[PDB]
Amino acid sequence: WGGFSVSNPTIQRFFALHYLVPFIIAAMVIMHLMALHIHGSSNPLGITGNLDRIP
Amino acid sequence: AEVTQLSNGIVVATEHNPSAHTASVGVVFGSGAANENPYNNGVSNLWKNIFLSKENSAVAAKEGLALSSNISRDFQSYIVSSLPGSTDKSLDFLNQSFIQQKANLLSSSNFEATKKSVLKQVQDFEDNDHPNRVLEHLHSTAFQNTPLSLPTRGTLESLENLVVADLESFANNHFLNSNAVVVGTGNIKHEDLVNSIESKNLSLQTGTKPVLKKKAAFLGSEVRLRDDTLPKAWISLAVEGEPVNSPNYFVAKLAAQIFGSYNAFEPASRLQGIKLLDNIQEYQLCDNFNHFSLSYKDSGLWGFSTATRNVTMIDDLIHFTLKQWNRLTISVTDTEVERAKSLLKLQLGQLYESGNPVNDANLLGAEVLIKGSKLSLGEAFKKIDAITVKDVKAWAGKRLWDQDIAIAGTGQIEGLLDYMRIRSDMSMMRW
Ligand code: HEC
Repeated sequence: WGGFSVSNPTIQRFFALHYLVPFIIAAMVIMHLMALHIHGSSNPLGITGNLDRIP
Repeated sequence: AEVTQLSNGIVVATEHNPSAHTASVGVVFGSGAANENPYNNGVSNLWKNIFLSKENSAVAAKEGLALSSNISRDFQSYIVSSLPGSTDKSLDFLNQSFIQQKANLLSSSNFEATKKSVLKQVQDFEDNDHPNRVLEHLHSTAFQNTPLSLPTRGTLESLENLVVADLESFANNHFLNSNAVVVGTGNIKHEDLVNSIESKNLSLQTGTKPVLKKKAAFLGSEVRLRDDTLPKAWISLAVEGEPVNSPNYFVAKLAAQIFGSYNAFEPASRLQGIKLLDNIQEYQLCDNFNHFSLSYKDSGLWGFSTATRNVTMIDDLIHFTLKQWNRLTISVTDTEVERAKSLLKLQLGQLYESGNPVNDANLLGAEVLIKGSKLSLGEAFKKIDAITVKDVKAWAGKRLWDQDIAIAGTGQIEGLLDYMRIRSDMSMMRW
């Protein structure tokens, strides 16, 4: 809170933080994609896709 | 360089060449695989095989004669080679096999021994001759449900179910007179042969015409014969080309010469003046390739064929090649056109004038059957030299730019991308 209760130090740090976090999500989204790229997407049949892929 | 041809009852065509050592005579029919059906497909190949059978072949051999035959899409031909003196004994063997023995060659002991040979033959083809197997399939999908789609050697299924009655049925419908041309090449004179022919009369099924059908049409499509056990990838790709007797028969044939053919192992091949080689040689995209402008009566195929062991870069092979073809519509240079002219003449020469009369016979018969006459080699050169950059550009803008294609391949073709990817490369983005 930065004080006795939710006040001026609270909302101002919350704004600073609201701006920061989205860029951490972006970096996390890149790691998500990196992990997806090593084995590729799955498919509705639940089996391998290696025998018939399209660009 | 003389194209002599006269009609009395039978249309006789000859092309004499003094110094020859030998002479060849025979008949060429205006009907081939493009006249068969999906079910009697392979009849013509069968005929060729009995005409060359051990029995019939031994008869002409005693006489000092040699046999040769070739089945194509639009035509068929039976030829007997001999010395310049026995130019008459060939005419006896020709008539003896097409009238007298048109029932002796078809015995139940000959036909069965022959059928067993074409079956091991066509089978062997499909099991090992990959490049031709692919080119054959290219015609198969490009012209599907239409005449040109039928393979010349016939299918193993229509073959093993073919009977003697079918041979006769086909023979009685296409081996007619109005659909024939007696050819004579080697050294013998036009007036020398025409006499020995107008001597023996008899028409044998005159006035009869072969059946008609539906015109051949091109269809953008593909057939993929994946086989991961083969050590290479063989692919053929093409657009609808030009038919024989087309205003652009030559522009097209010239356009193919620009990219020509290549063999990565022959040092001189690597040095050719083809821009495409700068792109494919860096990572060695293929062992070889060869362009072509195949022409037939109703249609044709313009494209190339290639074989490669670089199975992880096939998309680059196809991409670079198709980018080069884009140029024919927008940036082909004068010197590229000129380099082509020279090289086209050289190859067209070596074909129309080799030291083998049998090739001359086929070419002569085939041409006279479609356009009632043969175009002299010198007459061709005049047309070839007349081609401007503007001609190539107008042709490509009609046949190559943003046009459907046909594909076919076998072997390790996992790397050959989808149709729409290849299809998209038939053009370029612009403002
Ligand atoms: C709790 C799970 C979870 C969350 C939340 C998540 N993902 Fe995914 N994502 C997956 C899984 C698992 C796959 C693999 C899907 C498959 O192939 O079956 C996937 C696949 C993908 C794909 C491939 C295409 C698809 O939709 O299957 C993309 C793109 C992707 N995620 C983007 C994102 C982005 C952007 C966010 C959010 C900012 C996100 N994901 C959040 C689980 C998640």
